[PDB]
Amino acid sequence: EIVLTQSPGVLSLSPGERASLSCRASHGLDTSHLAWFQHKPGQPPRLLIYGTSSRPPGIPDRFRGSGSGTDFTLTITKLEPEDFAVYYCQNSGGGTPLIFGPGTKVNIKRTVAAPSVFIFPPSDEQLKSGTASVVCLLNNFYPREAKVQWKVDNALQSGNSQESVTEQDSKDSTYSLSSTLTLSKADYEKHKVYACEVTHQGLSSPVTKSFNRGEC
Amino acid sequence: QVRLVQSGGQVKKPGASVTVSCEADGYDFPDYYIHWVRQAPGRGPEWLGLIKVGHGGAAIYAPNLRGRVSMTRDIHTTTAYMTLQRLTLDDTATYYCSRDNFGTRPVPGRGYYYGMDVWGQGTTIIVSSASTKGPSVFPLAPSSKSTSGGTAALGCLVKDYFPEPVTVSWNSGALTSGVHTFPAVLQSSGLYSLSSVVTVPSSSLGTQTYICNVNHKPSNTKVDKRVEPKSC
Repeated sequence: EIVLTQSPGVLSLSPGERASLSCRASHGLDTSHLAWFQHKPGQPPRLLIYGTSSRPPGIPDRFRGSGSGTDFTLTITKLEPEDFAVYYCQNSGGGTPLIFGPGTKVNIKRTVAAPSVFIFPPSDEQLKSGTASVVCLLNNFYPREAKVQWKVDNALQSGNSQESVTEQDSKDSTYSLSSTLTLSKADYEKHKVYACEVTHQGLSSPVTKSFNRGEC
Repeated sequence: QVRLVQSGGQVKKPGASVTVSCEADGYDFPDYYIHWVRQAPGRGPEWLGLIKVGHGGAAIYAPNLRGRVSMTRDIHTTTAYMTLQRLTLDDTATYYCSRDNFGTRPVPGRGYYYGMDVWGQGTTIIVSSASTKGPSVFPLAPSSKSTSGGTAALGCLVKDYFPEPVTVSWNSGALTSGVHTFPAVLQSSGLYSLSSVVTVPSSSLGTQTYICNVNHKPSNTKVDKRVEPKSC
């Protein structure tokens, strides 16, 4: 089975800059059998390059494909706003299965921004349901990588939280993230301190936001 | 008007079967193979198989789904199909068809090339035991634990609905600055949940009303939830 690797994992660049994307194969490929695709979330993949270096009709010539053997490159000569997307190389034939590489995401570069962190207790209304949701909001930060830890009366929580992250903001190029801790009402009422500890490179040290159950 | 048009999205029970169609328009159907590809939440695209349209119509399948997938074409109706049986939760994904010369024909100026150049719009298949259910919308109230000096955060927790999607606005669309509506998560219960938040000036909490407008068309549920500061 062919294995494809893509580097960088992510690229962070400004509109107007050149992008160089790497695709390496575990065994040599015919140039006829290496393709590149663009993908944006929720939209069909788009063929950029086939046969290592050929553009299908309609593809702008700022997209250039090169390479041979085990080493392939997709160049974007000058990034346009629409080019911030995920790019996949693909072993496109002539046998099967056809393999997509792991992808390189090209993000909009901006300065590092620490998250503003907010914590929300469950509403009294929800507690009537028998379940308590505690929400931790990490707002307007960059880059996307962030760590959230939950502690309840200083016990680290495991398996009872879920995270969601926004796409890069159109105006300020930041991300936001939510982490939601789910507890039974019974467990929520048995404990006092609810803490969300956040680690991000914009912070000199991790930040903890907390509340005590029952306090205004 | 070269295009591939797929059938609509479907919710299916675990163990059921589903057939997705892919109708070809605007080109000579027998001149291109058809592939099926899917992309599941949080994963990259996965090739599932191809149909040898124009070369006898046999299918080749990827090993992961082999034994419970069937792919066929109908030359007369220029349509291709994928049928996936014994559906599991892990089959929840968007399914795409694509056309491809796949090295079969001598395209003038391009040769016996390989390249999936035209794609269908996608078909979302949700595999779930859940019944249609509207959300319970809870306030994420602004407090001191959600205030950054002159800024406060507030929101709505839109919990326990099925299937996707909900839409959320604030103050009937009049409030857009600082709004973040998060992608939904699938809970262990099988129901979806999301939050929508907004940052506003702390000083505005006593004078400006904040209402999240939530619409869940699948269950004919509409919610307009007022979010007010914590009672002190």
